[PDB]
Amino acid sequence: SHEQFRAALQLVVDPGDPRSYLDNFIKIGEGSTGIVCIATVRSSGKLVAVKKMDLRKQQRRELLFNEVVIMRDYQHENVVEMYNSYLVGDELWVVMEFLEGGALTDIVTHTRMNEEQIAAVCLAVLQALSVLHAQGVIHRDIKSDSILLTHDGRVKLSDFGFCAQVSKEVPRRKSLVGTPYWMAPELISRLPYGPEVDIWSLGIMVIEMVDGEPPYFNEPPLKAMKMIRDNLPPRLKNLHKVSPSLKGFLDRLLVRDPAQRATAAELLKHPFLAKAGPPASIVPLMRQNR
Ligand SMILES: CCn1c(=O)c(-c2ccc(Cl)cc2Cl)cc2cnc(Nc3ccc(N4CCNCC4)c(F)c3)nc21
Repeated sequence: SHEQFRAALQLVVDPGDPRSYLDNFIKIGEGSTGIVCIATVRSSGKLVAVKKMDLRKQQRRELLFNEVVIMRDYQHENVVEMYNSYLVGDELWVVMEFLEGGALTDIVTHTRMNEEQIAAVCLAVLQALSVLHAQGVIHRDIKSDSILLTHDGRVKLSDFGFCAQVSKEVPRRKSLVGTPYWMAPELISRLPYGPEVDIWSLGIMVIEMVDGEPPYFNEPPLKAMKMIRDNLPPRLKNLHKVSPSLKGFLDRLLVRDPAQRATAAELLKHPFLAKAGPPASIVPLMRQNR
């Protein structure tokens, strides 16, 4: 049953105990699939992040493979770097880069962002999504919560628990996964869907950065989901705070027809993204700076 998973892991993971070089573990967080900790590296004095998870008590064990097997070795400035993974008892530990700035979701709830800062975030996420989409990877869970910030103000994509690899021969997936408010129409349709569901989800994230919340966030998840499927492209509640430039950009992401919805490739050219400021424009927005 479970020790078949254990055995496959032992192919992948680096062997040996990461306690041979890691200590002063401290809990950051948790999102059901495991606990997450900060730990110090003895040899060098640096901090890392460590996701730990017991193999037996995982329920969508399938997904546990997807982060490790996909995320292992993708080189990208705007993606969260995995260092190693280890088998430690009946537990998988994954060691990652530690982003000091935390999630963007902390920022969008408390403050409102200007367009320079919005453009930067979008730029970073589109750079990363273009490559991931250039190698078959649909993230399938884009939202402010899965964006992390360095102290420099750099933006990196993470939280690949739900990602899926896709190819020339089977170019779509069926599986109903994601966060409701952020899921595309076709995904709730139970239709086959491609790497464009990232783009809709991104659009919903822009509405997060401008409004503070996504559409229908008052509703229950089941209500909101028919609403996104059935009804029109949702709209910015604060349309008046927003450029015609950004408004255009946004109208090319929230296309309900998937066919004519735009692409990381395409969107990387748009005039909206030339407003993007450097990493330093983002710093002030953080909790140490607020
Ligand atoms: C659970 C978050 N998390 C991960 O899950 C992972 C991760 C994801 C998938 C895998 Cl396979 C392994 C890991 Cl290791 C990496 C990670 C790296 N850096 C950070 N930085 C960080 C800094 C401060 C805060 N907060 C400030 C204010 N209030 C809430 C606490 C914060 F939420 C986050 N978080 C990561």
